[PDB]
Amino acid sequence: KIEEGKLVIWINGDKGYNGLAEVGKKFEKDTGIKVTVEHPDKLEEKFPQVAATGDGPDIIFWAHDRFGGYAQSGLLAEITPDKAFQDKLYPFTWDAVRYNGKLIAYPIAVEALSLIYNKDLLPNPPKTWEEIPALDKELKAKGKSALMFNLQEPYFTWPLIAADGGYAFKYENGKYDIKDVGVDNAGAKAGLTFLVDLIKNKHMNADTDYSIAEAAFNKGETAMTINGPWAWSNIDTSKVNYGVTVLPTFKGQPSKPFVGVLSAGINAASPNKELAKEFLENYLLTDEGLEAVNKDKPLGAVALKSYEEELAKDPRIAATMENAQKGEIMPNIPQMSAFWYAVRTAVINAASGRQTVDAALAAAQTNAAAMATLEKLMKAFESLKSFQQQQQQQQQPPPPPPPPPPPQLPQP
Amino acid sequence: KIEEGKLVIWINGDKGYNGLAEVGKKFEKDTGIKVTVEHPDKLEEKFPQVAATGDGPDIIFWAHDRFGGYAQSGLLAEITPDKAFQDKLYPFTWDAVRYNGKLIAYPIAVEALSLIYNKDLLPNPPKTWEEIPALDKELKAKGKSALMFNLQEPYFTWPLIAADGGYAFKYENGKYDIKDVGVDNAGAKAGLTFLVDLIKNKHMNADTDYSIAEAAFNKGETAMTINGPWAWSNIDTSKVNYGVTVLPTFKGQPSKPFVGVLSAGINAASPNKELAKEFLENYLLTDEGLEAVNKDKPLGAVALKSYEEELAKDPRIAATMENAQKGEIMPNIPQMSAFWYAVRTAVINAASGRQTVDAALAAAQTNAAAMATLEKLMKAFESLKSFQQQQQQQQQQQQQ
Amino acid sequence: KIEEGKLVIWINGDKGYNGLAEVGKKFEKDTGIKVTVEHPDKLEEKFPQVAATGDGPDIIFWAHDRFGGYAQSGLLAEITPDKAFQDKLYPFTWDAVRYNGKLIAYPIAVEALSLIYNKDLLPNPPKTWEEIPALDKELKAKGKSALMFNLQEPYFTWPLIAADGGYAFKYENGKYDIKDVGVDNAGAKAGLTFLVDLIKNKHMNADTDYSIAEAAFNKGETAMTINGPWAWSNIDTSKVNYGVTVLPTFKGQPSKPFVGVLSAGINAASPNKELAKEFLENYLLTDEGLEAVNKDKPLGAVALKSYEEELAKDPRIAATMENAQKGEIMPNIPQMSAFWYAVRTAVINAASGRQTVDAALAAAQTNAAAMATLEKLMKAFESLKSFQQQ
Ligand SMILES: [Ca+2]
Ligand SMILES: [Ca+2]
Ligand SMILES: [Ca+2]
Ligand SMILES: [Ca+2]
Ligand SMILES: [Ca+2]
Ligand SMILES: [Ca+2]
Ligand SMILES: [Zn+2]
Ligand SMILES: [Zn+2]
Ligand SMILES: [Zn+2]
Ligand SMILES: [Zn+2]
Ligand SMILES: [Zn+2]
Ligand SMILES: [Zn+2]
Repeated sequence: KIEEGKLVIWINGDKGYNGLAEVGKKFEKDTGIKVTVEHPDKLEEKFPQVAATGDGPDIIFWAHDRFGGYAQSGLLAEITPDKAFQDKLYPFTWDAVRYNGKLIAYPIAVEALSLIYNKDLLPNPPKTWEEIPALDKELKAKGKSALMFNLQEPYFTWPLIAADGGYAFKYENGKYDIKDVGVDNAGAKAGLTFLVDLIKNKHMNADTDYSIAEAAFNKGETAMTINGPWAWSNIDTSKVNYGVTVLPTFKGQPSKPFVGVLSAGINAASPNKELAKEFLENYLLTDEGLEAVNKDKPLGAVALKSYEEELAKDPRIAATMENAQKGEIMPNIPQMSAFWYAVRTAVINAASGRQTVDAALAAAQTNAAAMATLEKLMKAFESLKSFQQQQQQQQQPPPPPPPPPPPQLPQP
Repeated sequence: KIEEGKLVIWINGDKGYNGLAEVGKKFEKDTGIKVTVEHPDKLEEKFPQVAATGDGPDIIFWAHDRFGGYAQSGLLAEITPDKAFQDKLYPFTWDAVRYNGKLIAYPIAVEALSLIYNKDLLPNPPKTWEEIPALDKELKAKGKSALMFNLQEPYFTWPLIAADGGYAFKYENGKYDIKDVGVDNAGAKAGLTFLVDLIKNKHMNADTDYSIAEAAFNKGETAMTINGPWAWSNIDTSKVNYGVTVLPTFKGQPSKPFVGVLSAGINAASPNKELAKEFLENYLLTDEGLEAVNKDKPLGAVALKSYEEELAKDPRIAATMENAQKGEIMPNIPQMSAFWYAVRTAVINAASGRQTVDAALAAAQTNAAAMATLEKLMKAFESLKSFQQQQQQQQQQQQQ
Repeated sequence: KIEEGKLVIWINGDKGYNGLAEVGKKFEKDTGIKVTVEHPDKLEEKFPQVAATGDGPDIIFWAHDRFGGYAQSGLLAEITPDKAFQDKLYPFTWDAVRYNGKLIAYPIAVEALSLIYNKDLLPNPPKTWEEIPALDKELKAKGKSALMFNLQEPYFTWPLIAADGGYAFKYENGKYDIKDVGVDNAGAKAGLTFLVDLIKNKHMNADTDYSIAEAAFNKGETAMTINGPWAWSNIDTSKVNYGVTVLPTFKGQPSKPFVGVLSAGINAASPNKELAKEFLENYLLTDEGLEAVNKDKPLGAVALKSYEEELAKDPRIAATMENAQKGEIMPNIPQMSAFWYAVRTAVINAASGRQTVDAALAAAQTNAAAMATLEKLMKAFESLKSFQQQ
């Protein structure tokens, strides 16, 4: 059982669930139908469990990439807008919501890293990456630095690498290319080279993590950081005089950061397929639907053009969206996890001297590719161990030289 | 014994081997050549060991699907009939015996599932699936259900899943796009959904199997069942007045049942290749040859067009042919082993509430691909270890 | 080590590093840039350890076959000899030094198996495989056999199996289609059928390894052997009147040896990529350059035309080049190892009578396309669980 004649929605408790419920109210008052919004724990964990017995929420709200696996398990119902409607959203957000060519979620809001500079010690920010070292001569010479951001994690380093032509997978004709990794090429190489050069030239540090990186900007210690929206509130506290903007060009190229997208999926097991659509198209994805949620907890930049323009009047929001256009969507496939991991150790070793640029990046391509094949066999092993006859664990691994065979046979 | 100079044939007990032994006789007149016929045991299991070391029969009769295995391993000789012999048989039986384009065996009998119904409870078969819920009440109102058959096995339940777009792997060119599985499409989805309803609406029981369903039908308890021509003999015995017909359409579409073709192949090792060809092409696949084998043990439909027409005079045989002319030829590849269990699972989850249709069905495809490539890599690794110690124990140790 | 404004070269201990060293002495004269030839142990093992931290020599000498792996690990630089200079080397050698479009090395020398025959027993060697049974029972009449060579290793047997149509992987674009394995076809089937026929008519023995074969020939027991230029020095010592010639044809088709190439590669981490190529293009890959190296030890046949034509005045060397020209350049890809032992097993079972040609030949294909991706999963385990954690 799910509902029937009523809507039950799921959204992460950290979001504007209060503001959303009031749209469910405007909706009960317009159609006479009850909207119950819920905020459970590990819902992104619980969902695939219950949705799979035919249960859970009618609608679900989450970052888009987690949906790849949902839509894969066949958990999301394919959605049905007219062309006239899709024209109301920045068209690239539509890219964030398709799988084997099928649209599977409504895209709510948009996340991306931007460039954050302390307006006090840097009134004008660098328009390109290549200025930053030479500018360090200035700032290091008043006992300050020019830039500091997390180096322990690829998500942060990736906008530079990708800039010159680097890329995860070839998204092309509404479809990803799982052989075409693009992390070995010309652009990724020069990208990671620059990044390592700075850590050799001593413009940066390789044990720079999150705690370490964030602090320094918050204490007017470095002029710039790279980070996304989720970070604002803490700079706000610090009292540090700040601004937010486009990412500096590298080799005349825009930096290409990874875009995450809040999305609204419809449970494939929902009786109320028609109502939910109705709620999302006609009530939520409206200026007052979004302005509503946004009031409870701000959304970053929004998907709806109309409301983006009204919201864009924040220089900080303006940047977030501008960068998010200049960026690449983040893939919702299985393969993505392996990539992350391989590129982590790529940059760890390259920046630690451990390995050269040209070699480590090539390793990530081949080292991360050998895992995608390994990950599906691991799922094949547990399915042949399952039955083969929400706790819940979980023998797990490891494998090696195990079986097994099959059964017997019928006949007569 | 590498055969040599004479013809030895393998084949199975459940077949008319004496009627074939009689074809070995007639042949022996005009060439003088002696055809022995052995009906050994698990000769789908002996043949790959005997013919590993150049031995076994010159020829083997078995179902086509097993031959892709033989054929793959390199065990069967590519055969060469001309244009003119080829048109003696339903061209569709030909794609049943191609491996990577090469014709590789001889087509004999054709096997498909059929609609089997009690003319006494029900005078008239439904051309349609949609109307089965309706029929059930008419019948259950007189202490009788409309339709019962094995729900546990995917091979029985496949035809409705297949009906509207479903397929194991895609065929395009005498070859099988193994990356083109289609149990996730809407067709499969629709068909599975429909069956699942029939179960939840108590028009059917999920614990229904071959035993129960064959029995219920044979005790005049359910107006209909789905079975193949193997079970015809029990229904005669039941003294139930049965008839057999084409399977019901779904969404206007014919049911798509898995086809099996009885097939004869030539040991890639056989010294007697020219011999065997003349025997089958000129003595067996003649109206009289099949007759003999059939008069011994019946064959169901046969690929030989002209004796096939004489057999359609039995209405039951006529519909086995109709059911199969519309069916999905059963694949002979490795990823078929895989595909069965994945579907066996999905269908059972879907029938039990365990999972939803879209889900249960959006797994097998992923599980089969992973289960197949798992099967192909683990047993090659096992064959690597097997012949590694078989070449070191008696060969490397032999020196002791 | 690691380098910086001077050159350092590695090349295996058993080669003309002295000639090579004395080219350094010439180069250093017109430049003032010191070259250093070192030949450390297991250098094909160590180089990928140290090229991987931005270290090792500036330039590396080893057979093209191991360079696949280096380039694939991003370890060597791309090389850009202009079109005029590629023209100086035999065109087909350039194929041995290309990896996914990229030119990754300079060919030097060429190696391949050849027919070595005893002149005293065999004034004139056969052009044909098929007449060897004739030849053998002509010879068994004087207690001598026609041919003995290494049957336990595919490298030696392949040239026959390949002769009528076999191939490892398909090549037709500086790229090796690895789903296209050609060990399952008519050519190779028959090519194996014949070899196996020889063995079961006693016209040849099943257990013939390398030594048995070297001995048999080196003590004039057998008229012919198949071997490469490495065997030569011992048939000098064995004092046998001997000839190195073209391999016999089969079903009218050139026998197809596997071709190996000594190649010179630049560390992608090398700070002197310019000099490196100036050295190689203007000092080493010149008559005098090779002449010198070739003097310390013979290179065999050489990838450079002009000086190749000088060495081809020696019939043995010329026959190496012609066999080389009719053979299969060796795949440098990873699926090549997987190729090897599978064909090693195919033969050993077909030749043992344990399996038919067709069964064994098809079984190798299952192993070739399975052990190749199993090695990819091997790297997915070790080089991940180790450096990953932990
Ligand atoms: Ca609840
Ligand atoms: Ca087994
Ligand atoms: Ca069955
Ligand atoms: Ca017998
Ligand atoms: Ca008749
Ligand atoms: Ca040194
Ligand atoms: Zn909560
Ligand atoms: Zn600097
Ligand atoms: Zn307003
Ligand atoms: Zn009903
Ligand atoms: Zn040494
Ligand atoms: Zn003979």
